[PDB]
Amino acid sequence: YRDAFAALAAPENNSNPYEYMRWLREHDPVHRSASGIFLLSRHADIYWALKATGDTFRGPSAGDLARLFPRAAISRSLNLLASTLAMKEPPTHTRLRRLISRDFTVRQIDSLRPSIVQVTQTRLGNIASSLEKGHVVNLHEVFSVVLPMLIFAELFGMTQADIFELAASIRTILEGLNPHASDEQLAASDAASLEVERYFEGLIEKKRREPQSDLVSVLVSTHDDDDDKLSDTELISMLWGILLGGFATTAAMIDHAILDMLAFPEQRRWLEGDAASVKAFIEEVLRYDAPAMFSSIPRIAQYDITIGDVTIPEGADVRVLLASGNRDPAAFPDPDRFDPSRFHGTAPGMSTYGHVLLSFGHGIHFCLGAQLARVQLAECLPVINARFPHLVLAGDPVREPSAFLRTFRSLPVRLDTS
Ligand code: HEM
Ligand SMILES: C=C1C[C@@]23CC[C@H]4[C@@](C)(CCC[C@@]4(C)C(=O)O)[C@@H]2CC[C@@H]1C3
Repeated sequence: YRDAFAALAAPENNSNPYEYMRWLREHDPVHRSASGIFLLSRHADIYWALKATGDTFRGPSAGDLARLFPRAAISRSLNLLASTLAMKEPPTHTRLRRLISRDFTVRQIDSLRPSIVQVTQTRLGNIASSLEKGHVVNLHEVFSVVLPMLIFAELFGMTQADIFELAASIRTILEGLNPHASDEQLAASDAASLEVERYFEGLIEKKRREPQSDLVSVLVSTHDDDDDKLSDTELISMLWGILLGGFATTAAMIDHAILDMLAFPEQRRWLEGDAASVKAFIEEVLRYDAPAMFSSIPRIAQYDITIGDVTIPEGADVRVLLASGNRDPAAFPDPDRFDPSRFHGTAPGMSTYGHVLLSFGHGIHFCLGAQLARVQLAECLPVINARFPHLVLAGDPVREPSAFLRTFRSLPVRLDTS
């Protein structure tokens, strides 16, 4: 193909991109795309680049943005991205993360468990009704996206109406946030972000009118109290960005977890065990299918960086192929074997041999929602396993095409009565 970004976006590799990634890792581990964007596919390089973000790598400066992203000036989505905390280093990053971190702590995620349980039981009850009638159910549409959408809305300060009203817009924006995005895709993303901006403009007034115990209300109060703690552009970027991160990747992990259950029935037993056993299954789900193969966030080299025979020049945009690092045999031996024991009894995300899964990133931009995602999976997956021992696929799952995300359009299932 033209470059690795073209290969990953190609239909031929949409079903199982990991053979291409194995090819890339083995033949061009420090890949230089046609546009000059680099892509690291080895776990060791990826881990280094993530951990070294702060000095060796930084988010784009104003100069970098104009140089590397000449459209950013006429792209609503790129300009919104430029002011998210994922593009920043301390002290700016510290200030912005400090404003949102409380809502995502272990303690605050615990407070969401009653809602997670109630949504899980409510939706699975309706789903069990249809399945028992012999119906085919699109589990992605009626559960996988529904649970994280509703839980995120409660945390964030959105009504259930708003989040369903924007799911379509959110997914079109997401697809525009990658180098290979077509002019058509980026235009639609820009239009959808103005819509999202329109919604938040209204939501902002509502939460200024009636503050409540949600994230949007605290950001607005922090901004309204003092926009040098959170500027106008930082506020809208934060609202936009957290919405983009708030459920799509979590739903993808629920989808992939269900497929793992069906594909590896001998490993479903892990979901019947104690908390540590359930968590271990979910960590292996996260290693096996990172929902973002690489991250939309650019990392700009602050030095000329020589890696083996390849030199990344100062100022170059470097991306990290998280999904390839997760299946890099140097970090995870026999990497295509699905085995929850890799993460059983260890620190979250850490293998028994001391190698981290990369699906949540690492370093200063380590995923803020990691506990939120893990806990939703930990609550719902054992209930799904116990309720449908005879779940089977009813046709092939339909993936949503994308250059970098691993989401689904459908996960059709039925009950096997035999
Ligand atoms: C399975 C689910 C999820 C996955 C796989 C995932 C993935 C990631 C990745 C790879 C990064 C690092 C990006 C980079 O360093 O270039 C990240 C950061 C982040 N994620 Fe998650 N995410 C998930 C769920 C969530 C949720 C539910 C939220 C809710 C708000 C969220 C919010 C964020 C934020 C705000 C950051 C930026 C943190 C910072 O820059 O300090 N994510 N995520
Ligand atoms: C506030 C924010 C939430 C954030 C988390 C990470 C997430 C994005 C970048 C959207 C695309 C997928 C993913 C996983 C990525 O890193 O590619 C999202 C939007 C902007 C920033 C970073």
